[PDB]
Amino acid sequence: SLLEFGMMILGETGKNPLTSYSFYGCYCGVGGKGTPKDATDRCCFVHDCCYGNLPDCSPKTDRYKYHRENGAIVCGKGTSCENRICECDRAAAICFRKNLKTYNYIYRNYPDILCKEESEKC
Amino acid sequence: SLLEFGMMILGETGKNPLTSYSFYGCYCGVGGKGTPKDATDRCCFVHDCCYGNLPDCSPKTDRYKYHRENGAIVCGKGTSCENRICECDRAAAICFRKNLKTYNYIYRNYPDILCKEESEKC
Repeated sequence: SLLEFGMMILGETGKNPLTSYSFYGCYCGVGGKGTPKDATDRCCFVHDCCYGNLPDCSPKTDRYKYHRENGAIVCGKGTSCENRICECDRAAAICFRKNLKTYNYIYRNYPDILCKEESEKC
Repeated sequence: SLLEFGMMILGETGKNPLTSYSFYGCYCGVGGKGTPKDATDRCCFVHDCCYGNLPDCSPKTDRYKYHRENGAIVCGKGTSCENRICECDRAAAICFRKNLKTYNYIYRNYPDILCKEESEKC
């Protein structure tokens, strides 16, 4: 669920997701459209796609367990939905971490009106 | 949404909600029933009630903003749903903080089969 996702982002990036990953670019936040602005933004696009591919599940609300093994996120053994939701979240948290090096504060609060390109298909 | 709720619990208690508040007692976790075991557990019962009183809203998934003023949680100015959802979450995070003094690890992983009393009404 989004509870686990927030904690995973914090744990993997060191950043509060509410201040770094909730109103960023065209995709990191509510209502994604247009072309992702950069690699971080593309992480959000891909995560949206990953959730959209699970119409048989409830990715935002289905709780799951995870832990770490040798510093890395390992999803718990849950239902098939929990497993797939957890892997979406894990991939995104890792993506954010790998792309910290090009994170740009200038894309915070980027207005959706300028996300004006034909929205990328998953 | 649950993303903000997790961050609020962490910020107010200092504890990871996934390890302290996700499988505790009869109510802190999935599927609440029976009598709350203690004050912390009752926080979870009350939060469940608070969400249940918002059938016109989507408390687990509707994102909202909050910040702090003089160290205390202040909900952002959002829709009426966002405002009410945020206040449910704020009350619960504060409740957990106020009741840290009686938190008991013995109630972690408490089995739902023993939450066997007629479930308390909101």
